[PDB]
Amino acid sequence: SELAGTIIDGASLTFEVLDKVLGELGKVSRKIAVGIDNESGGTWTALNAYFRSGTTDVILPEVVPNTKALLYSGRKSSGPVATGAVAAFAYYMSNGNTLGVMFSVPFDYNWYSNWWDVKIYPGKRRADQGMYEDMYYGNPYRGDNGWYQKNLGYGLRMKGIMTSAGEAKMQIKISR
Repeated sequence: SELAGTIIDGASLTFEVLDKVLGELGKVSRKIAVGIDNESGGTWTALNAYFRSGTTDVILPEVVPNTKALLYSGRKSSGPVATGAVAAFAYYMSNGNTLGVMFSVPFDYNWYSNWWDVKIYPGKRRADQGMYEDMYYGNPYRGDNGWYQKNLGYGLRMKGIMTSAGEAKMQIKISR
């Protein structure tokens, strides 16, 4: 039972599916369910991922169809006691770029903030701690409730939603 519900059309795969799946598939005490919607224009082929706290089995599917959404799972490092949910992954676009998604959920939110960003490298690029922390400081977003995001280069726009509720979900959809 991994925190991967369904990957059906984004019209059905929404924030609500992420809130519910945490209770349905709920691996350990602190669980992470995110919902990215691929509408950038092309099938997303998995290349590589980098998990530091959200340590899981599988998150990068072989190929993802466009105009649709997907789910990610992750559970803590030690299991019962550890950091909330921290990981970064990347997706190969058929247009000739690499969508590098970044997500960080600490545990001492009382002091340390939880910045989150998304960029698209101009070619086949990995996701590692250097590239994570190098772009982390670039978009100081803690997940403002409602719908909050940044504009992307190359003529693109990604849309996202998170909240400071502590154990909240993460949903990001590309909207041209």
